Amino acid sequence: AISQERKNEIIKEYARHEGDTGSPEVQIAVLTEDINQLNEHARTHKKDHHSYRGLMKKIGHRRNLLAYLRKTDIQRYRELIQRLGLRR
Amino acid sequence: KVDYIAANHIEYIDYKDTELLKRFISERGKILPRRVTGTGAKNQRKLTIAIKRARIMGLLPFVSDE
Amino acid sequence: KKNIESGVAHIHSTFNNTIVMITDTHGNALAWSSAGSLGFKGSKKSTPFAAQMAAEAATKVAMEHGLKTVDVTVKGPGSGREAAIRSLQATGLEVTAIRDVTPVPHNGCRPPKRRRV
Amino acid sequence: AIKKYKPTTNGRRNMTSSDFAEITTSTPEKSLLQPLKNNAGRNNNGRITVRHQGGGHKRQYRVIDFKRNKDNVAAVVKTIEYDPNRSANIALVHYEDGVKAYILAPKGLEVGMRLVSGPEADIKVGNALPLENIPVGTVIHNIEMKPGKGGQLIRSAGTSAQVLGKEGKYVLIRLNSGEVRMILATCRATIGSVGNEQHELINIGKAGRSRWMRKRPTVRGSVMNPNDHPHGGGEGKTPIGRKAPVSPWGQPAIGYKTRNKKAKSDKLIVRRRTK
Amino acid sequence: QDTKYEIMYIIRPNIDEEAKTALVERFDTILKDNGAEVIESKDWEKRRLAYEMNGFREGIYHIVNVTSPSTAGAINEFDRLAKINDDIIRHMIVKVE
RNA sequence: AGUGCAGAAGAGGAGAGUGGAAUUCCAUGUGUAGCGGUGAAAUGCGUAGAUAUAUGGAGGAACACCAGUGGCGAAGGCGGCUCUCUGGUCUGUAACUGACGCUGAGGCUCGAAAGCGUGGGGAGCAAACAGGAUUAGAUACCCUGGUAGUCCACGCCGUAAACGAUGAGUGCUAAGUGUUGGAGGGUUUCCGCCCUUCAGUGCUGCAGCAAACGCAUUAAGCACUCCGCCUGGGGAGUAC
RNA sequence: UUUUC
Repeated sequence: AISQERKNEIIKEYARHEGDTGSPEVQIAVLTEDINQLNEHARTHKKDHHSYRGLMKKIGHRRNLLAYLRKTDIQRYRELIQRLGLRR
Repeated sequence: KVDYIAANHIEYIDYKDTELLKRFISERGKILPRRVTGTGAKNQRKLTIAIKRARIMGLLPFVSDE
Repeated sequence: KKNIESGVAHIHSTFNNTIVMITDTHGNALAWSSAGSLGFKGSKKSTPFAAQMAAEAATKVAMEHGLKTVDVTVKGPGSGREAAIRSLQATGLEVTAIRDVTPVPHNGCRPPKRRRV
Repeated sequence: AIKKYKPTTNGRRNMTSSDFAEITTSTPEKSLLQPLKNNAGRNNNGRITVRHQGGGHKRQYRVIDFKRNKDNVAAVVKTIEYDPNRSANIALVHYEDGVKAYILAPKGLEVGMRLVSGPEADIKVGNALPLENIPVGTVIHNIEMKPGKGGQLIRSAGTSAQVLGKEGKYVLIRLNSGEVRMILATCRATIGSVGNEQHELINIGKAGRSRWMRKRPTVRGSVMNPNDHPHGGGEGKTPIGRKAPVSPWGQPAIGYKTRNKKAKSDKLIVRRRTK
Repeated sequence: QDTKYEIMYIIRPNIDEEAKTALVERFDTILKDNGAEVIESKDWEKRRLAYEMNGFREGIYHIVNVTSPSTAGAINEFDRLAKINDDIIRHMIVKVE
């Protein structure tokens, strides 16, 4: 999907401080742009299945991290869903 | 323990070295197996794909009867 | 006629027939013989003996037109295809090179129903 | 693509028609229209020759190239329209000299392309080359029969041809319906295949829609009285009592090849495959 | 980044040598138009063929070497034009690492 | 449990183009009484020149050797070549997140072959069907023919001995020997030995089980979590 | 590599 150039780019603006390659804000952001590019891949090659499975696994993982993040700090939850454009 | 050809430190098989290539073919023109030549698994595969590229451009014959 | 003096013969041997034909250096057909052509039938065309007598009956007409040396084309994986060559050596030829070409495909078509007998 | 109307009334159960999605505009020019009559198949003498014609809407000419002789001048393509005459879609063309005329639009034309028509123009969709310069194995239309007319071979929708093999003279061509023909090498062509693909994928549905197109109902032969048609007569329904079923003029219908064959082209025709 | 390429094609024997230079410059121009950093080009040999190809049993071997971004169409304009010629018999494009 | 940093392998998938050999048909040269077939024959083809033989032309399908108890994928499955898009796996490290995990009734997705719709294609192969043989009979095995189908695109059906007949997650319990991809120590030109350590993949074996069969660090052994299923054979995966 | 026990 993505290149390391945008992978270096988007971790820095959404990190809470220096070096936040964990920090589930950054992880759900990277997963969001990955699933957007792979969704373009699915729109292009409409009869692959062996990457659409990867879409399903990434959406499940980001779902589970988001549902974790809801149970601890609701302010950052609203912050991110305003900040990334999701949750319908 | 059978001596593979990779005693020289050649990494890329250079795709055209007929000196490095005729060892693995038959006199009739087939491919000699890996137990016959005694090499590692990946170099067998590299030489296979190398001469499958080399059979199309006329650098090597398919069938040698006539 | 013309003392062609060289050429290539052909051998084709099934499991139930074997057939010989002798050509020019390219070649046009000069004279041919078969195991059935000498007055045989059915099963008995599989023998190496009939291959001998048919190949020699081909050579008899072949060297009545000027012919000393010959090369041997062999198709037809069968039984008597060696006795054809060796009786071809017998009655006065000078076989100098043998090419056994029966062509293998590279898995393009299918064989028929694999028999149940 | 194809619309499927929801079945509301019984003459709308199994209708289909296109989307007209390719078509950009709806306004033809003044300069390229010329009038037309209906004929309903009637001569100078005013008698019916080809049956079952007439009785529909109004139409006009749209004067369309078949020659493309203005060479070494580029050309912009801006619209994709109708003919009611042709099955297909047809395109306007702006020459850079300031000259307009239409062009038969094949597949793959977009607005903004440039079509070049010289004897050495490049090989893409829409160009116009003489048949010498076209290499082996392309897809071709508007083939001139004789050099200078303009095209008469394959024109209509969704069709194609190929180039089998050159000679010194002539050029071989696979047409549609299987054939192979010798054709002179100084004739013009295009490169590509025609637009609409789907005219065999349209239910006409009503009687009235095929009646809008300039048709007319065709009576069965065996229903006529025996003096307008040789199948006719007979009390009850009858089978064809005559050997080899006949058109109403003689000439048995299923079987006659009617190529004359002593035609002047049997040297050129190889393998009439499906006629 | 880019990707490194061998592009080796086979030229007829019976052409004239001025046509060789014109052909080489034509294909180098159709590379250099479409965003393709040419680097290096040599002529390989004057070699015969291990089997007959069209009616020919010899050929002139050239090699050109180029890098380009993968999004650029600097290769398809070679692929369309090489195989519609008269003098280029075959041509092969490999990733070089 | 994850993510960054650094490497490695691979018939994992879609789109596009291209190569050689072979079978059949066409055209032309030579060539004449046979060819093919079987346990044995015969239907069939050949004097309107077959088989055979040499040169080209056409077209569709499958990819010889490489090839292996190899590899890849959750299963179905994936082997000519090249390029474009793209998923997953393993090895060192633990600076980063601080339990974010497992299983999952209904629900959603995928799913060998056969079959259905619409449009293409059709070289071999061959259900239905025709003819020739065997038999007491032969709608079959054997032989000569021969369509739908097998291929492509877009939809449909959702089935198998889909099997390791062994559900998924995790920890513990003698060894021995080959292989696929890695990573460290020294002899070291070690890149050609040996020692240590990760994973998959075979095979022989001890405690332990089991009705024996056999299983046995890749448990059918020792234990927890969660889910599905069984209760004599028929009636039947039938009736409603 | 013919039917039958």
